[PDB]
Amino acid sequence: PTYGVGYQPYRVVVLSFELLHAPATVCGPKKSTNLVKNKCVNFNFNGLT
Amino acid sequence: ALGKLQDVVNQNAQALNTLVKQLSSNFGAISSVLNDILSRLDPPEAEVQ
Amino acid sequence: VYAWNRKRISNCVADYSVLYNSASFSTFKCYGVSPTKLNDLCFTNVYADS
Repeated sequence: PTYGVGYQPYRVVVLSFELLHAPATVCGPKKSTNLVKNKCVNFNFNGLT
Repeated sequence: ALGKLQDVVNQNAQALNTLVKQLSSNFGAISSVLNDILSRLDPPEAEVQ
Repeated sequence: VYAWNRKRISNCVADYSVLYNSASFSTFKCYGVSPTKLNDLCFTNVYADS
């Protein structure tokens, strides 16, 4: 506890995202809307806006 | 025999194809798709790419 | 650190604004993506290395 800040312990977490050509399995708090076809719509398929 | 005419069309299509493929070049940016840079980076960082 | 513990995360929905809102983290940086835009952005897998 008496060590300096540069020497004091620090917990470090690194989040690395892997986005391959596979079905995305981690998403955010976004609801899913009913599909609309044959119209000029703004689509977002698991991040592929 | 129709080489003189076929070649003109070929050249035009070649130009179009080259121009289109130029869209996939990174040009030094992180991604070749504007939507990716917009959706992933903040405008202050997005504008750099 | 020599035995950094990695957890694979998949098949789950998690928010990301909560961590950014919590100021308990002295350092909070991102590379290749923005934390704010990170909320609405799916991924195939996540690795949490602690």
